[PDB]
Amino acid sequence: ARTFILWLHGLGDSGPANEPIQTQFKSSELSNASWLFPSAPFNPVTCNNGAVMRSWFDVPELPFKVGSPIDESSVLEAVKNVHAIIDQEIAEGTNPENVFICGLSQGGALTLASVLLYPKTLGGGAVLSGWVPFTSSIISQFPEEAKKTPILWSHGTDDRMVLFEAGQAALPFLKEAGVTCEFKAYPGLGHSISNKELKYIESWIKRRLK
Repeated sequence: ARTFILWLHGLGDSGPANEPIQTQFKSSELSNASWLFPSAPFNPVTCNNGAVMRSWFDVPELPFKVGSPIDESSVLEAVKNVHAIIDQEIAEGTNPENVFICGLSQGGALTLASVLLYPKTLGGGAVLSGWVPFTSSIISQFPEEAKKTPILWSHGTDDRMVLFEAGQAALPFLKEAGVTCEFKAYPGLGHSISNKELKYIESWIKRRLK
């Protein structure tokens, strides 16, 4: 069956820069999968004093701590673009439970928002070193089926760009929302992707495909 993996890059990065990630998923189950690595528009970014770069949504403050300010309206605009991608792939014949959304840092925050607001259950959302980009006021708007999408959250314990504490803060948020989240901490890892972290995501996607 057709598998679709949408990967969302982090702040200032691009889709093509991250496309080689797919070569790290060498299993026969995942080499069949269709990948998409979109690029965020060029936007001013508040944490960089308005400097323009590829950015999914405005980031008021980086490093991101528990309690850091967020721009909820801007995240919700970015979710619309992600949802258009997902809608198209499903309409073209892909089973929603074969759709996986992954992302790093800003892209992980967007992954979380996009999955939890999508009207259908998806295969899963993999957050790498992200943060929760809205407050608990949004939970009432999570569609019924979205709460059944599993989340795998990966975070380095030594991350000082998006504090590990901010990644841990997603867990009581997801529990309040009724969402199942596996949290995988990576000791000594900072704000980057490790191969062992990607290998675990692959195993998790394979298990979800069942």
